[PDB]
Amino acid sequence: PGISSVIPTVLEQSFDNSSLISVKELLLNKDLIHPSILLLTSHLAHYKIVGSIPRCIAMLEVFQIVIKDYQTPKGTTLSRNLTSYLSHQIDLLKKARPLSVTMGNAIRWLKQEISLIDPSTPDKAAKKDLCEKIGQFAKEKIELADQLIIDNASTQIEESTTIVTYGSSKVLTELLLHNAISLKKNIKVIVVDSRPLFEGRKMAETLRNAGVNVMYALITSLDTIFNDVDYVFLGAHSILSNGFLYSRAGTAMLAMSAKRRNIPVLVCCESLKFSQRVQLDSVTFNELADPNDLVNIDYENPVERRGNKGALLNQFIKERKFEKKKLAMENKPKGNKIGGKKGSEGESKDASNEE
Amino acid sequence: FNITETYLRFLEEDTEMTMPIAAIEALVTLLRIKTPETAAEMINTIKSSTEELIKSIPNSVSLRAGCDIFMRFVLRNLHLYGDWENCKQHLIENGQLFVSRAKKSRNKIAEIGVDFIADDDIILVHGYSRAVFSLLNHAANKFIRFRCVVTESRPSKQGNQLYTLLEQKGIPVTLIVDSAVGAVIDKVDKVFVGAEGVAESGGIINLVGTYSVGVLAHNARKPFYVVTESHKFVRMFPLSSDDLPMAGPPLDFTRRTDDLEDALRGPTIDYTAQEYITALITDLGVLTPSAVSEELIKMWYD
Amino acid sequence: TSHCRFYENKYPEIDDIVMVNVQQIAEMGAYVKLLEYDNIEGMILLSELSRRSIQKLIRVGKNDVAVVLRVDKEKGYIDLSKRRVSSEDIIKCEEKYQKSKTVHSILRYCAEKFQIPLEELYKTIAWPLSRKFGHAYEAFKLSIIDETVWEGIEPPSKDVLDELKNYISVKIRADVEVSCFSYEGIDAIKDALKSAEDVKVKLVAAPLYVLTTQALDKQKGIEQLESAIEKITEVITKYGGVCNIT
Repeated sequence: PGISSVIPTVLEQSFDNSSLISVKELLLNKDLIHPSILLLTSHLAHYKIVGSIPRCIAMLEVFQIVIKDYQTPKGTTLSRNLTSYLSHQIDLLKKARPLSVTMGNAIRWLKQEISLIDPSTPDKAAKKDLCEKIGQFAKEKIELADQLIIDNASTQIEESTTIVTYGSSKVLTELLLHNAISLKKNIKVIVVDSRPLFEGRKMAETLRNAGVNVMYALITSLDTIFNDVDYVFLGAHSILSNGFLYSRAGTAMLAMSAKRRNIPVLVCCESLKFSQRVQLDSVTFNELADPNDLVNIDYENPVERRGNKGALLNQFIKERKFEKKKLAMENKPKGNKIGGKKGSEGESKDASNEE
Repeated sequence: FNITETYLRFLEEDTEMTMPIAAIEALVTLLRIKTPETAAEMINTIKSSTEELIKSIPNSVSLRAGCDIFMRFVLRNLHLYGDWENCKQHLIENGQLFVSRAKKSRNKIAEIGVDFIADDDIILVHGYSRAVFSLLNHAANKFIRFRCVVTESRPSKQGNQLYTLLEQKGIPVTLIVDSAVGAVIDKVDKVFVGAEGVAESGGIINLVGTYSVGVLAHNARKPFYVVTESHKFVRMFPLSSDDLPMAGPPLDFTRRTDDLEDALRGPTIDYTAQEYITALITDLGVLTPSAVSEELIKMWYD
Repeated sequence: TSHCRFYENKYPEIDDIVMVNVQQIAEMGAYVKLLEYDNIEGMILLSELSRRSIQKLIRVGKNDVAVVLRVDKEKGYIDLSKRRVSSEDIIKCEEKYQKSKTVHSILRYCAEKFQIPLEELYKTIAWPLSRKFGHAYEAFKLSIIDETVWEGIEPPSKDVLDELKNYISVKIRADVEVSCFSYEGIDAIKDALKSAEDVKVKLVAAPLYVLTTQALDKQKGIEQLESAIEKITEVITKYGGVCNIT
């Protein structure tokens, strides 16, 4: 049937709208669930690597796997309780970690597919062609697009470079790696990290795994960092109806700093990620998570010290809250790199009705 | 046969037909000799010619824009799936036709879209384009009490030339220095611009001092405008605040020389951002807000 | 290494069909390589490439059909189209392409082994095969069934031919654990040997007999191995011994 109630720590006062709670440790559920979905949910909940790009891919893969494993019942047709199952899966996902814009898109696509071949077919002929189709789609709208983006970036660099970076943008990692290896330029990389999830550290590790010339710093440590240095790059999650940068955490401040210190910024985007849901603030709907993302005392992740802090529910009058997804200022990031090479983010929905 | 030769042909005269149109005409002439039926013998050769032209450029931008537009037009042409002859003929016709169109576009610009200077709104102008001058000369026959302000042009004294073109209409004018550009933003109403191209980013690819002007306009909130015949949407992106496809050096720190030699490599081309066009005057309707980008998208279907 | 034309004629004509494998796209059309009529690159246009998303499907490496429009049989400028090709003809074109590929495969190992050029081999093959029989693959098949096409011209290389034949001609593993407790046994073994090959026989150990069964088209190997087993069983029941099969 499921589990509700019993939530950790104080609920504060402001930003009280989104799901942030729940099944972290499992105790009794419904009895026909394929466990791969559950496993994925468990992973996503306690993930410290994922950042917009790969989640959707993973979801797609999972769906493919499900399809491959799918057995059509001896009684009812190929989609009778399948829809119910899907709904349940969605509910589980939401309970674990919210459906992103890419996830929504994927769901839409799935629904479309369901409509396309209506109930009349057997088993090993329909799903044979479905799986292949979906694979082809994946190959098309994703990997090739990424490749295109990479190649656009390749030309975008001219002569002599010194750069500052942020975010677990898989594409950006690929980009920088490409710069390092198969372009052999004078590519300097400076890394900025973040407390909620360690993306910067991962990026640094990846750089090391190539042997890159790397400086490393954080959100605050910037005022000295510019004392030659030109380029700045970011990795957005999604763009709405407005053209505003509805992405992850520590971007906006950095962007502002860059704007102030003379040389502009460039972000990269994908031609599926755009939405018709409309918002202009952080408060409307955000990735909100458990305050356990702020317990550790610096340096690394698994250390656990009995130093000064380590309580929340017993702390009378104390409101410890943090945000994961932000909404960056529209006019600030200049260049955007999508499927049609280059353009101003004043486009907003130029590809939305184009579909 | 050469496009270069054709380009050379017009210089002393000109001052009438849009450059991008002359280039297009030349291209058409080059084409209609060596059989435009086949797509194997032709398109590749055209591309090669364009590349050659690009290589041969001294300091000119819009040629590329013209040629890509032409290419796009050609591509559009053979979608009717009828026959090779008729379509070819149509294509051939559409070169001189295109040239003819430019004048009509200019006319449209100078009779509908000239209501931006009316109540003696004093005009601070820089960037010599034909369209801007055409509209100003066409508004001199209406006598709407117009006044001109000229920021000095110094690549090699185009300013003098400009001041000589406004003396044939008989209208009070004044010389302005681009160091005292902070000094007078008061009595002059608005800042109007001629240029060399409009970017995929949105902003303007221009001349010897423009970004500063833009900045000052922004500071003063007295709106900043760009006026042209519409076919300068080149596939180019000025991602930085000091980078473009440039003909000369980008700020060349010359060595410790002696008798006043290496100096005058002063930036004769500059650019300002997308949040600067309060309006853009184009013949395809008065459209601006994200218009160029939209057009580009329509062209490349992306 | 892969060079020169596949058929008798170099450049294609009007109406005749080709197969394209696109490398890079989006500028004028596509100036790319082919797998039916020569590996020398021709050109398609970005106009008869849209019939009914377009920048996503084809791109790199993926198999697509083309029909030859306008050929300049003088210097070398070739026009191609994707839109004109009918859905019924597409399958036929694909089949043709497949056949061509198979032919090329047939004449590649040969080129490698004797360490000689491929073009010369092609020349020597495609006269009693590509003109008189139909295509080359079918002719080869006919030859393999009953030799009647190779006897047109004298062979300058026979080892290559032999190799090809061998390639045209799969081993399946079988172990029969022979645990005879018999009076007369060697004779029985000999008899077994004499009725099993009529296949590849090897011996390493005294009670272990190693046999690898030849298969015609994969799934016919169960029909012969079983027969062999049966024969073996027949062999030792009369004398006074036993055979164990895994």
